[PDB]
Amino acid sequence: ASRHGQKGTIGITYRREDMPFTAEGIVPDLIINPHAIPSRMTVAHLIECLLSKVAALSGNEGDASPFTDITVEGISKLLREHGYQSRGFEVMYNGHTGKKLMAQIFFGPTYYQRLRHMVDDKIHARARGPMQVLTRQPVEGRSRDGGLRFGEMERDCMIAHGAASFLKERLMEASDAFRVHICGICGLMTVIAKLN
Amino acid sequence: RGNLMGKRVDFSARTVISGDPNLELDQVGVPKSIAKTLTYPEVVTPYNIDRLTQLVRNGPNEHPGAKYVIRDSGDRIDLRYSKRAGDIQLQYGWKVERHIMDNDPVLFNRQPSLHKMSMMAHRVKVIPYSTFRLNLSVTSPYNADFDGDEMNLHVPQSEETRAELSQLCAVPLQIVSPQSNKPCMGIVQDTLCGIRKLTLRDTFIELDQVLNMLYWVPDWDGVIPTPAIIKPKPLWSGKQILSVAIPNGIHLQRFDEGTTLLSPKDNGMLIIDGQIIFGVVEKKTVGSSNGGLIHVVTREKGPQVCAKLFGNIQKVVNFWLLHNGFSTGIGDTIADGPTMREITETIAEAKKKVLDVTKEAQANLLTAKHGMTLRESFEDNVVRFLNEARDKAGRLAEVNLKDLNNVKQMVMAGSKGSFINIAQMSACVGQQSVEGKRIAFGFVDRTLPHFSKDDYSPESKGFVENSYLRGLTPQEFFFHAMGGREGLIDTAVKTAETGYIQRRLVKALEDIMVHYDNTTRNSLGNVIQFIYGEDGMDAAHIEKQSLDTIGGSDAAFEKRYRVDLLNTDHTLDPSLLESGSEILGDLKLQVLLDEEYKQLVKDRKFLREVFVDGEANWPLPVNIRRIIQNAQQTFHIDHTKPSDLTIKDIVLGVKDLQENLLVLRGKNEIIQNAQRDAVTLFCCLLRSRLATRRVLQEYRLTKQAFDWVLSNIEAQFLRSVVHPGEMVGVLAAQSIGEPATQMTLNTFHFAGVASKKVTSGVPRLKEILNVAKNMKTPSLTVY
Amino acid sequence: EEGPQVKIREASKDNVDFILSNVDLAMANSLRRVMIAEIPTLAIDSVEVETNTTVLADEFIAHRLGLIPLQSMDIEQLEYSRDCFCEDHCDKCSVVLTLQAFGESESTTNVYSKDLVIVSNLMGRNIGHPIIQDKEGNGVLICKLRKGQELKLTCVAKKGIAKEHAKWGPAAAIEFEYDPWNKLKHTDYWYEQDSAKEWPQSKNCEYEDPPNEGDPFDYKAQADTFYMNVESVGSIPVDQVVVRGIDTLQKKVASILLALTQMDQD
Amino acid sequence: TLSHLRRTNTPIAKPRQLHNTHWGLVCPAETPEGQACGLVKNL
Amino acid sequence: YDRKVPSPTGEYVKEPEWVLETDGVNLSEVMTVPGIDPTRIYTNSFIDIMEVLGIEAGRAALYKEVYNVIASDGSYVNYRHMALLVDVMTTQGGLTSVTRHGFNRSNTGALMRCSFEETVEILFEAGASAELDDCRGVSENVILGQMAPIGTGAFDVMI
Amino acid sequence: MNAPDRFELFLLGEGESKLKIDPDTKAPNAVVITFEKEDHTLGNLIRAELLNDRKVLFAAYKVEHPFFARFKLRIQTTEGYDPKDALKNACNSIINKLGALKTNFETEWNLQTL
Amino acid sequence: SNTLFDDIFQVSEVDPGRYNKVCRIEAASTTQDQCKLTLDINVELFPVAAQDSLTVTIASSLTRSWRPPQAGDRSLADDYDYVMYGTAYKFEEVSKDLIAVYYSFGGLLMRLEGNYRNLNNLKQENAYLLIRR
Amino acid sequence: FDMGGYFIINGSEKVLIAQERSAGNIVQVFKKAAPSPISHVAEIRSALE
Amino acid sequence: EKAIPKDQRATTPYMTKYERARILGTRALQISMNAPVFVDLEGETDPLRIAMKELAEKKIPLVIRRYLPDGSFEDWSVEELIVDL
Amino acid sequence: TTFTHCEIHPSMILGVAASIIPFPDHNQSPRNTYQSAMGKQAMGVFLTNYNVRMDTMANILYYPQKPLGTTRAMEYLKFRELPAGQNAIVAIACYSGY
Amino acid sequence: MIVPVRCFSCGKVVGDKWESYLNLLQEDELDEGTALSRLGLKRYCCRRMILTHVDLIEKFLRYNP
DNA sequence: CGATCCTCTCGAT
RNA sequence: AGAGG
Ligand SMILES: Nc1ncnc2c1ncn2[C@@H]1O[C@H](COP(=O)(O)OP(=O)(O)OP(=O)(O)O)[C@@H](O)[C@H]1O
Ligand SMILES: [Mg+2]
Ligand SMILES: [Mg+2]
Ligand SMILES: [Zn+2]
Ligand SMILES: [Zn+2]
Ligand SMILES: [Zn+2]
Repeated sequence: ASRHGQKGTIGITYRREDMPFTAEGIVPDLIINPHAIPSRMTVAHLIECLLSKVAALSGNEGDASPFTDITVEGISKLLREHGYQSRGFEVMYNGHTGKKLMAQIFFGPTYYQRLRHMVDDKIHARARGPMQVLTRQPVEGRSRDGGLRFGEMERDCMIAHGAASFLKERLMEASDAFRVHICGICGLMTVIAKLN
Repeated sequence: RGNLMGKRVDFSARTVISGDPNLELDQVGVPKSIAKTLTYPEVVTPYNIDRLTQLVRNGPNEHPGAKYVIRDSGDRIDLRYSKRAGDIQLQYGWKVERHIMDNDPVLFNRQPSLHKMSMMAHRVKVIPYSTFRLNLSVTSPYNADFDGDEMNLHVPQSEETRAELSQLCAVPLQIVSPQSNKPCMGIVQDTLCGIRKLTLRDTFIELDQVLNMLYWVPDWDGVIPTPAIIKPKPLWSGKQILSVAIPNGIHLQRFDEGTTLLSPKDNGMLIIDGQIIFGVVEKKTVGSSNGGLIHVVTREKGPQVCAKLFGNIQKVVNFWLLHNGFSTGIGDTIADGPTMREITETIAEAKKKVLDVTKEAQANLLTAKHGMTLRESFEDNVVRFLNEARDKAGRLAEVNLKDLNNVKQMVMAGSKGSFINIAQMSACVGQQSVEGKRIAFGFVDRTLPHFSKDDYSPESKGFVENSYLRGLTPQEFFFHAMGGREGLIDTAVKTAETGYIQRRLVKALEDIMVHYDNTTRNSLGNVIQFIYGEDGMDAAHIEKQSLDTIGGSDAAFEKRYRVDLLNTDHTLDPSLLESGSEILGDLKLQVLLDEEYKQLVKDRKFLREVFVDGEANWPLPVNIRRIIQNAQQTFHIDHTKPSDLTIKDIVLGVKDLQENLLVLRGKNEIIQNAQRDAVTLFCCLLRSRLATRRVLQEYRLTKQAFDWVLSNIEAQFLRSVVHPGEMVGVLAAQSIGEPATQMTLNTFHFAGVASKKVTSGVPRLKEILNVAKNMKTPSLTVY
Repeated sequence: EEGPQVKIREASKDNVDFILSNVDLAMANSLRRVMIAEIPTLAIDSVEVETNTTVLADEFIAHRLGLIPLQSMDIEQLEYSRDCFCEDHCDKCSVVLTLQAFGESESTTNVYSKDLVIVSNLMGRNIGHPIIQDKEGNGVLICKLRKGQELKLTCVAKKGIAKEHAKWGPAAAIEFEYDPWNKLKHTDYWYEQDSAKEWPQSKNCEYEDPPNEGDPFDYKAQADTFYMNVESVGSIPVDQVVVRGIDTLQKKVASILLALTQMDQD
Repeated sequence: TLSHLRRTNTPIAKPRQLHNTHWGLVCPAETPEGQACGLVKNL
Repeated sequence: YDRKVPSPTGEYVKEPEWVLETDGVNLSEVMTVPGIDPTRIYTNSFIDIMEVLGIEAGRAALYKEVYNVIASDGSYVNYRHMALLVDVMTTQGGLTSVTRHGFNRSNTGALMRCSFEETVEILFEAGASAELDDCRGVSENVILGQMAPIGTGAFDVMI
Repeated sequence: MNAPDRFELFLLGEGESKLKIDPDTKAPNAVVITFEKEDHTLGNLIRAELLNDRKVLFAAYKVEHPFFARFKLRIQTTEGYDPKDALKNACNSIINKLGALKTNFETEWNLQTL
Repeated sequence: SNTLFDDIFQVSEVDPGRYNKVCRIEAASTTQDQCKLTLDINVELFPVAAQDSLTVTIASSLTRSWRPPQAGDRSLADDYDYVMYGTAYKFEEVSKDLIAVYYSFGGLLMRLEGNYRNLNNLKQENAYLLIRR
Repeated sequence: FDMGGYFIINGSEKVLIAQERSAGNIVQVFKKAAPSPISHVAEIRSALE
Repeated sequence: EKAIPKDQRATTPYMTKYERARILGTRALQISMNAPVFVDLEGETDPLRIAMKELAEKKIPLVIRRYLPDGSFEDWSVEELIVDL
Repeated sequence: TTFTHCEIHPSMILGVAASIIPFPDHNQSPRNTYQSAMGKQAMGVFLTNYNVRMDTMANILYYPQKPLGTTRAMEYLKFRELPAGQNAIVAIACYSGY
Repeated sequence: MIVPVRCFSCGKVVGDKWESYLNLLQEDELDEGTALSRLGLKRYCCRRMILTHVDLIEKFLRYNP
């Protein structure tokens, strides 16, 4: 995540060559999508980037303080002084093909954070395992090797589909299921059995 | 509640989800480790014996391999430890718990499961890396973001459990939603953005590219279409190569605004056979739109056929855009110097207008209407002038934005972003509101201690003059923050509310299902409805169609439907009918032309009495327009030649077609009458559409083509009917529930306003569902 | 000489600036990819840690060691251990370096790439001597130690391509530009009021003829003449980055030519 | 850490809303989303 | 309030009319007021319409009101869904609430009414009045771990 | 954890050949060469060279999924021209093009002093 | 066949309108007092100035996959400057015998109006457009 | 860089969370609405520090 | 009993989503359990795909007992039932 | 004009977490609140003695960088002394659509 | 936490320029930007690498065992 | 007498 | 409790 409430998991990794590049031979370490800026209104993210770009070239810190008199204009002024197109943009080439991109890319430094919770600490899978003591159902938690809760919400979801058998199976064959002995007279579970 | 209604289950999966431009819509990327953990009991048949023997040999740690061989007499031979795992000579009847391999059916989900589409059968595609991979166009029904979402997976264990998944819950099956009778999935993000960029008239692609693009479409005839340009460079239009992803027999037509048959602005839509003629492809065409390319392909060509289309469109568009590229910078926020001066003066004049009304109020001259205070009327005026200000300044921004403005580019495609975003980011944030009213006096007679007492000015009561580009002042900041908090709070309120409303609705309608008599009955077998929806039609099979006998002047109505063969001017001439002259003054055929006209006028009234306001467009099964347009193209309709139908053909044809549009089957009184009613509305449409004059002068149909239109209408209608066993109760409960819960949780964005709803809203719907004796706004509207 | 033409403007020990005339984009680009990835180099690919009383983790140290650039001159006469017959590694497929350092001084003791020592018999090959471009003679700073600390370890440097781990890159950045005047109209420059005044014009504008304002667009023109600058990390000299670049690309084409001939029998 | 050390909890008329009076005393941003929203404050 | 009403020429046209919006209810007494159209008079108190005009009108105002939450928000839900709920609430003679009060006290199952609320109190009243569970409802079969008569198990397969 | 070995990018597996030449099912005189353990460094280069052959009707390549080092090249040639040849010729042409370049760069390098 | 129409038109208006490579051109025939024209032109490969004399031809000749031209000895029905391939989409009959045509040259649009364009266009999803000088 | 302010209880670091309450001895008047016999109420929460 | 006669059957002559799904289900269950195939499998190996072919050929010997709310039932042959869908 | 006091600096209305955000004054109200909850889940040097503590879970960034863009408040919160992220070079682009 | 060898983005060896960088600032009394440039650190990815580096090792070393 | 879903962590008696 | 979407 960037410093502006911009959460995102890595979708893919590309090695230097496949990545798009500047005619300086600069390449990104990261690629965020344009479709996460207009609705988010993280305008500061853009200013942050631009400012950090200036900062890296100038070799000075960025005054990202809030009630500053620092403007996009004043920054952009300096970035052009530093020989780059003032509004963050840069001409880039497609790494696969080598051809110039029809679009110029807003590219530069942006402080990004490595957050806790990683795929591998999250992945779980179960197919028969630790069954609960009283309830006789799969246990809770990935650590315990538990079964995932198929809530009422999910039962409802299946009733809507008209998936009668799957629902009975998902609640018997998988998870629970048991075989009791009932009286033809009183109709209760008080039937003693010598199964041999 | 938790051990019987809900349970924890085996054969379950779940992990972080990621997007896949190279996956099929109906597919799910299953990480190899997961594939290796989840099993499926496969009985040993001679059809499989060799594939299974090989799997057993591969073992638990090689992928296409299993764990456990269950023979007859219980006995679980465990492949990971067994001293015999090496050999194993399988016998028929024995089961093999093999790993979940490619193309298996699985039930994939995302919580909250407040929607039939939050649960969908997917085709497995075992993959490397640890995320569950999915096609971007399945994002919406699940309500997924790739910011960390988790998504669960469930494995069917029986052949009949697998059939249920693949024949009922399949992703392609679930394309057309029965909630909004419109389709739930469409082209989103990059693909939506790029499709627009590619469909530009200005967009021209060379051979090298063309060829790559063409090979990229997996169906592809293997035929290079002729370039639009054969002048000093063989150049292809964007529209052209994308039309390769569009299958033949696909007919689509629009007309947006300035759309003529020449659309100089390149708007609307025209797709004949399976090629775009004009109009830029964007959200209206390729989105979740009711009259979109998707609703059309799914209905006309099939669901599997349409699901395949998503893929193709993405494969070309994505590639083209991988090569075009698309960014967004701070640059796309900086609007003109001369434009800023206009925005600035727009705010200035609103601010002075406000000072004036205030000075007028302070002179005890401002006199409120009735029903409200001088103070009450004062605020809403000031509130109005200030919103009007932001909106005007916002449009000033929007208009000044170039065609190259990446934000304008996005809203233009409808890929992401709205007007308000432009407005806020670049021109003016706006007035902040808490509990409806603008920032109140937290401090004594002031909103902050940087202000004097009794200051009702825009800035003091939370009006943010500045844009996110310009920045906000501490006061503006704190006020924005105050209003911002409102959103976060009401999510944490309304979501716990809406969600309860959901379970209640769901429990209250669980057992309502269509029976084997079109009757909607519960567990007790009590009649709730005598026909589902009052028409015994399946919601998925319905779409908004215009009723032409309801609207227009009696003059225009006459011009359109009336045919007097006994009048030389007002009869149909022999240019549009073989029998034309042979029919002037028929008397016997004028008796049929007259009987037709009276039913057409009987409806005109009837419809004006049901749809009192005169609303033409109503959701009805069988899109007649498409059927007509289809026949025209299918039979390559020679608009210059007359025709081969008689008044007797068209009149008794439409007349008999209606006798055969079955919903109920009984030969008795009530049942035949129930059936007669069930169809009333559709028949108006049918008659309004298939009246004599309209068939000949307008559609210019042939006998061959007409006969087919009738058979197509009859068949389509029959398909459009509700299936007994449809769990309409749970369905309705979720169809009302899902929107509620998502009108919040969203919840937000932004801070201005977006209420009514939260506010109107979930408390009202709560009043209604609870049957609140003591309502909050009891109103009486007298006419 | 017949086809593609090279014109070196600038050249140094670790940087070459040139022009690539009479070539297709695909070739220019494919060369740039093969220069980034596909060229083999020598890099530490196994650290065996005897002692580590430094503030740094074992793996954290191992990681840096891998990145340390070392002589890849006679790298074509060292085998990929994968295809060497030895059980594990040997002298024909690997280079064995050693590191022993002990903070003995009261001041902070610095460990440099200069402090690694070859123990493998090189058989007179210019290979695995930690490349030192630093003025003062010390290499890369690997670690630091207090008066107490000790770090005793062994390194096996092996043959490999960047395409497997970035450490194997004889790489560094490659500048790449074609048509500094957008005569090709191969990109649509974003602007507010003026494309020309807003975008800063290239160093390579001097080498080409500026458009012609009121002249027709060259529709038939094909992108040719590529302005390039190849930077060496140090393992292989600059000339060799591009010479081996050309070579290995030429090689994989030849394997694909030879591949066809094998399917040709049966 | 520093942030944890400067936390506030308000157990149970409009307690969640950012009041005017919070100016300069409480952080207007810092607050958890849902449940403890506007009850858990940071100085 | 503007009105879509037909011209003498035949076409529908905007003809603005005077309407009175009231704060408070007394439908009964207001409609008997002269100079008003008592055929058109409306209230958001659908409970009062149910009382003054009868169940069928009550049903209408209830839909009018359900629809109005949904649409006076942005969204569109197909008539039939909202229509089903309104019918369920109605089809009994009066207004049956979507709460433990209304639908949960209804003549339904037993094991199915304890799936919602007051779980033990529903189960005790069952053991007191000696209730017979039909085992028809969805919720019943869910507890029983049997295939319910839903879509797939609605019919019966034979040889 | 569920990631593949980085050598799977350039090392051929169990059995697995570099080129798999399969006849095109659709249009005539066309074929689909699946290049195993390869990227855009080879795909694009062979493709662009094939497009210079004024007897090759169609020539395009795609990399169906990024996880895998493998590409599909489609070739359609004129009647009486085997596409296998069109490729062979293309491959050969590239080696020669590169030959000159090596020789040229080499020449120029020697004339340069630093 | 062969040809299907021929005339010399003189440009009235020239409009880019939010486009760069494309221009919608409005013209009339030098011969027929009624004959109108409307056309989207790739003003980048063939620029059109205000009031230009240009020979407009609509053929149907010189189904089956497109082969790269490769000049060789294969001569197409042109010694023209601008060539396009379209599809018939409507044939709007106006006053008297005033017939207007409708063609899409891959989204680039045509609208030729007149009188004598009878057994000359016959709804054919074919037709090529040719411009001279 | 540590700042303290926490406790170490059975080897674990403990933050004592600042608890919010309404100040006492404060005289506040409330309007009691519609289903109520009393229109307004004047309250005081008297404490002894 | 109750049993509605073959004459007078007001239920859809068209197979429902659910009937198709349960039919294909049950048949795949039998094929998977080494039961006989009544259709010339065109090199087919999947029990559902085989059931699919059997359905198209209408060589599935199963009968849908359609229950009505009164308790009565209408029985229909998988082969007599129209399979549009 | 009738002033009795002046603010020491408005930047001070914020607390520790929000004091970390660059240009919060150019951000949509909630986005600011989000980053506040977020920055508390970010890795890097939590204390110098990390190598010396026996604690359940400890995540430390290999080479943490100080931000190129800083608030003045940060100075007091010792951010550039004990950082949370790295100054990645980031392109905003529609690339492989991954 | 010691000057990384090689710049993440481009790969130019940066693990040798550190002490050198500190002399330029301390002894040579130069400014950051000019000093960065003086070390041949042209690109911004190479610039940030050294500029934003916080060398905590010095602090860790300080601990007595 | 009810007050959304699922998930994951640590570790008090 | 604390946290995630
Ligand atoms: N308390 C909750 N209960 C149920 N579902 C929740 C809850 N909080 C979040 N969600 C679900 O997950 C999503 C969480 O919001 P999320 O961060 O993914 O998306 P967003 O509104 O688009 O904002 P962002 O801009 O950060 O992506 C919701 O939109 C909702 O489906
Ligand atoms: Mg998201
Ligand atoms: Mg999310
Ligand atoms: Zn008994
Ligand atoms: Zn060896
Ligand atoms: Zn670098």
